Amino acid sequence: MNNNMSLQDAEWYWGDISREEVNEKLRDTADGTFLVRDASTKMHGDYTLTLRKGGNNKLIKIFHRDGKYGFSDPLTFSSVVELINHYRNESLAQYNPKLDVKLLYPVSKYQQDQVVKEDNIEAVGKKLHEYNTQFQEKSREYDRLYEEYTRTSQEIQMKRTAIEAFNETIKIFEEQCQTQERYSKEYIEKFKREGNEKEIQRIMHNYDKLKSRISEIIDSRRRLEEDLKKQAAEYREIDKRMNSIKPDLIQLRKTRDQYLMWLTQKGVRQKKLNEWLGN
Amino acid sequence: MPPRPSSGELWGIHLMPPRILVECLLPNGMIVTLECLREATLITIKHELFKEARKYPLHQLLQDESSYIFVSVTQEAEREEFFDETRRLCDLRLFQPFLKVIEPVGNREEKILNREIGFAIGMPVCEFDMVKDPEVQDFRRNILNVCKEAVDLRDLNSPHSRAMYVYPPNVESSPELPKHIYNKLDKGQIIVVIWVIVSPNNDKQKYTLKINHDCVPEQVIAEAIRKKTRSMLLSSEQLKLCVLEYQGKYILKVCGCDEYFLEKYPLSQYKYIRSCIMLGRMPNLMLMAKESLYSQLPMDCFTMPSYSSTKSLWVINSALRIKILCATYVNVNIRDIDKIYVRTGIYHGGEPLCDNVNTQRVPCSNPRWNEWLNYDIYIPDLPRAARLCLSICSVKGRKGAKEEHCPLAWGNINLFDYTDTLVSGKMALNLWPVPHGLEDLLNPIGVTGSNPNKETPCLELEFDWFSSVVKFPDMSVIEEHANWSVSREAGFSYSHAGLSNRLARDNELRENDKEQLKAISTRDPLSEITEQEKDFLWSHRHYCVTIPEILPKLLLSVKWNSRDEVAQMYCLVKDWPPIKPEQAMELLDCNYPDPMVRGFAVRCLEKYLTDDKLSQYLIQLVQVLKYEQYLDNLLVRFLLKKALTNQRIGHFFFWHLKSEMHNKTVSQRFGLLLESYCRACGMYLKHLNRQVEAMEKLINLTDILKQEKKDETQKVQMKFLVEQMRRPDFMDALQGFLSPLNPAHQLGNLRLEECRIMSSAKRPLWLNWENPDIMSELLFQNNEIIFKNGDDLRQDMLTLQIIRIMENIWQNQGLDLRMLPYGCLSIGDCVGLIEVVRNSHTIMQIQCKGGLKGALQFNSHTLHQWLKDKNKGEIYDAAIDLFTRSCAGYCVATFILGIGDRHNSNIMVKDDGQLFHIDFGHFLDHKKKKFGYKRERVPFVLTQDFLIVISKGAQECTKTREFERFQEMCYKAYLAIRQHANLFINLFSMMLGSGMPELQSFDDIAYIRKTLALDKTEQEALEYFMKQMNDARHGGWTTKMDWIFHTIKQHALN
Ligand SMILES: Cc1cc([C@@H](C)Nc2ccccc2C(=O)O)c2nc(N3CCCCC3)c(C#N)c(=O)n2c1
Ligand SMILES: Cc1nc(NC(=O)N2CCC[C@H]2C(N)=O)sc1-c1ccnc(C(C)(C)C(F)(F)F)c1
Repeated sequence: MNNNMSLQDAEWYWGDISREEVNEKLRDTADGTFLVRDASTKMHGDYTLTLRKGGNNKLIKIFHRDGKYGFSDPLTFSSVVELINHYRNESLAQYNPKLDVKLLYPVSKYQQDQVVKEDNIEAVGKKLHEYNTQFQEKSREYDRLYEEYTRTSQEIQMKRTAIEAFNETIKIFEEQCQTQERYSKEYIEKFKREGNEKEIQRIMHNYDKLKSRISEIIDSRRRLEEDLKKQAAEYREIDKRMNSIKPDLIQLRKTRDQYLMWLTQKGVRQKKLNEWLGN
Repeated sequence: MPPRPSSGELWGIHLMPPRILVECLLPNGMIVTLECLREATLITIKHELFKEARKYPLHQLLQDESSYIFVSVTQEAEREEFFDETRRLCDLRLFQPFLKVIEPVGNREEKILNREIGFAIGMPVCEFDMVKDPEVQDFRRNILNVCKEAVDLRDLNSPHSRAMYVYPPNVESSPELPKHIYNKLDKGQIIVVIWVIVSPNNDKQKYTLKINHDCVPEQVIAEAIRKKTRSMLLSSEQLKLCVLEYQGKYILKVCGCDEYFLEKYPLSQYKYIRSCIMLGRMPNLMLMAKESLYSQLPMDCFTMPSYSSTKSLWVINSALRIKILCATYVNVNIRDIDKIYVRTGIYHGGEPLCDNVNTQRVPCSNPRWNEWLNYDIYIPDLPRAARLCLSICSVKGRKGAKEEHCPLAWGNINLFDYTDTLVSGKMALNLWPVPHGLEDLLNPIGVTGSNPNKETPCLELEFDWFSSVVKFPDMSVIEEHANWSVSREAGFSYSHAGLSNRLARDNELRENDKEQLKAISTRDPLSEITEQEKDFLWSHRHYCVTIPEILPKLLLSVKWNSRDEVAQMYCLVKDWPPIKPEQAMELLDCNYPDPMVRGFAVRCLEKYLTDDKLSQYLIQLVQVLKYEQYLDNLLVRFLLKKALTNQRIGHFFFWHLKSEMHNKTVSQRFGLLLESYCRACGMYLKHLNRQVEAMEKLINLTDILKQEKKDETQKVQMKFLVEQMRRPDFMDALQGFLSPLNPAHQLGNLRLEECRIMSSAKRPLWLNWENPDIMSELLFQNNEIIFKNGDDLRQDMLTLQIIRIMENIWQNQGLDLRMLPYGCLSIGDCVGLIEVVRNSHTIMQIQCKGGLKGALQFNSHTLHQWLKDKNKGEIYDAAIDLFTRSCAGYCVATFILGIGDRHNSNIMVKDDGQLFHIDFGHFLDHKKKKFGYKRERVPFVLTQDFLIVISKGAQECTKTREFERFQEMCYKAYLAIRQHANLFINLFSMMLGSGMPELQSFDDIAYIRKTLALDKTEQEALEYFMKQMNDARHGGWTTKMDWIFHTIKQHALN
């Protein structure tokens, strides 16, 4: 719909990027974000429109034969914007009925202050360094936090196991108390009726041993349940600390990947990107 | 009641004190404290107790001690009665050291078995009896059909069939000997040695045969009979009748191990015999009467256990709507998180069946939605394997107009149960933690079903009601609907080639069509399949039968959210030609959830998968069990029957399932499966218990050395190890059991003078056993196994498996690249075994023995000088050639797989020159997932050392004729694997749900697309490989100043 529309300033021209480089750029973005890579046909020509409808990218191969540019035989378009770009205005249902949505948010290279927000020219030339240093520091913090999380998960599960073993152990010592009163009562009434007094205290003394044992085990479960409550709370706090770092860590990884193309103007040296980018 | 937290003899205690106090609760109410030895048997303790018990009140009330048994609480929270009283106290897994005296009730043999089973599977079988889930109780009963069916197939052809189960032939998959193995023979003949134990005194007698490699064991026996009775004066007619009568009265066995030649395969196809051709080794077999073997065979007795109005989906005219009610809690800081919301989606494998649907946003402290979600799908369009994938997602937006979403906890749900019933009513689902590294909002590859851990966020749902039970229609109704929709949709006019050609004419037999279906089927399984190619494949679905291995890509081209299309796909798969297993296994991964497809995949395995290949792919076939919708399925019934009729398969079936019993996502599925295997495998369960108990002693002993004794010296730890393995409870368990690495090897008495703790930080145990075979002097007099507790061995297990398949591909193409995939079995959470390679040393050990005292920088010729000293004279050229072909195969294998840090510490060489790599653990270049660079410059350190060996010591090695031959091996081998790139993608793809960090998503597997140059042509790939190897050289200007720490002297160049 213009006078002359060029090929370079288009948001979709990526050159010779592979399939994996497309996965990074098309993820969780708004309607209207698309890109092109080299076609699966070994010939030069194919441009790809990628629309997000229901959170999915539909792949539609444009078979390329002869030195013309288009969709299918015969490739008879007149501009690349008619092929891919003009869909931003009208509905995209003419292209494929599986993408009945428009195109609203464009990630613009020239809207720099919307993504590249450093004020002075000296602060910009470090945003890749600052974003990558913030990623590696907060990733290893989440790594350290996740290792406490999995470890505390195991220890908490073991305490629940040890608690169920106490409950059944206490269940068994309780039966021994109720079994002793069944048998000894027919005898404690008889050893008083038979003048025997050593035997009376031995049965009482033996029930005192059983008394002291049960009391010590219940206290041992109590101290375990007390420790379970406190570590289950320590667990919930470990989860809170991760669930607050997780959404910040996701963006820093995408932000650093976004700024991979931006540092072209402040081009940090090649092998320097083996220390200015991490190690 | 779970598995065990620790492998210790008491809760919180690794080792019982040599004498321990035991609370005893007598039946008369009295309580007796009794000091017992930790190694005391329950027989002894009960005897001592009842003598001590006379000193206590009401002592006359007790019966004889033979009328009572012990009951106690075990660390698995189980109330275990101890009928088998031969067990030592320290091996009871007691929670607290107490014992209650009770009168035994019930079947003694039944309860002894249920403990042996629960011990072997790592989980008390009483926990299964407690589950209310009808699908669990239905699986336990119904799977016994597979068990009985297999036990009959064992005892049908007794006693030969029982010998086939116990001792299955260890053969290659093909009898055809490639010509480079045939020419290693002597005009196609091999010299075998037949041994016989002639006895009143157990003397050994030798007969040396010289026979063709095609001989069946009966003919080898017959030729032995001939050579024996030639000196015995006999008429020709009697001799021809003597050989003919007694050739089938004997069997042959390998000397040293329990590998028999029980079946009529050609001799060279037996793995032991073909190996002796490769190595140039003298085969030593042992002939025994067939009846002497049938007497050893234990009587396998299998006992049946104790536990042995619907409207159609297609008439529900309504759209799918699910209710998200509320969630119990989410762990977020209300000040740092704005709101939360439940995000949903209906999936079929990995692809959504409609647009994902989100709930409204609600505050975190009050997670209640009460919100019906309406989906873009009609109830009759739901595929059989349709699922609901959901998650609770938090959102925080503190910077500008950009917003941050994050998943908190997730859960998946099958929309039909195992009885084909559409879910209805209220349903509470316990969510799962977000996996590490996952940043997506939904997780369609994770396990379906509620988190068994019920102390987690619990999301309540509600499903729609239709005033009747809704069932997925029967297969007869689905096929009938497709017949009148497959010729009503596909076959209109010719103009249907330019709008949506899924309605075109059905006879387009052009070449442009036929040659595109050929190119599509040959693309790797990870390549993008576009919307036309989906429409194009589907439009020519009826011709795809002529190229049947395109079935994976056609199945990804079906519109699974349309019952009309799916039904037609069902009829196509119903009659689909079976394809090779290497392609049917792809239909069993996470990408193909439909039952009808997986059925086909299993029918191809029943038809083409040999027991040797099933043993080759057993890892992957167990892994994909996690992707089955239900407990009772065709894949597990095929795998269970196969393990129940081949004890070599059932051994590794057990261990690989056992190995994952710590992973609570599958511990119930594998538990129920391991139970039904154990309950029916026959006598092998006993052999396994000796193995399981043997490992627990090693786990407990290594826990101590890694925890308590970590701060002690090697000499003090070694002192501790010796005294521990001499205790009676250790000598009983760690002696006389079958090596889990290879059950053909018997482990006898420990050679304690050779056992040691290895210097590495994980405290590996170097263990040595005698071989109790009567011919142990001819095979392995020593069985050496390394036990390691601390490292994950699954990568080492996978890499070694892959290496073995690469070696097969090169053998079938005439490339003799000798690999050494040593044994490596993972027996649990970061613990497993490693087979030792006798007479082999690391490159560093050979340079440390070179040498020159205090070398700092090793000389490049020490390795070649060591080989000259080990292979002087005529055997030099055979050793250099073996080093060349062995180095070449690993070079390509380590490049394709991305195994890093190849140096003198993890590359080993046998005395005869064969090289092999050890210690993998990290492949597919997964350390660089955090930095980005997948190719820089890491020159191979040992180039110059290996170049000297390959070039036989020439001064200028790069210009030798031998090195040019070496390059061609790697070039030919690399392309050979590249030609089979679909298999290795398929194998790694089957391992996605295992939980290995280097193998989480399909993007992790994508590394081998680059190393195999799958987006190039064959010539561009070879040029790419020569460039990657050229970059990875190394030469004169080496900064070699130190070898221990690798310090670098000056020349910093700054
Ligand atoms: C003699 C030799 C040569 C090479 C490289 C430098 N050279 C070639 C290798 C193959 C084919 C051609 C050449 C060729 O440049 O002519 C070599 N590389 C190795 N690795 C592992 C895989 C990734 C590269 C580095 C290992 C090991 N492990 C190894 O043993 N190597 C042995
Ligand atoms: C397959 C294999 N074969 C061996 N053989 C000898 O070590 N031998 C052979 C006799 C002497 C002794 C030696 N050269 O010193 S070691 C080995 C292996 C495989 C994988 N990992 C390892 C270690 C050492 C890293 C582990 F895991 F055990 F700690 C070893």
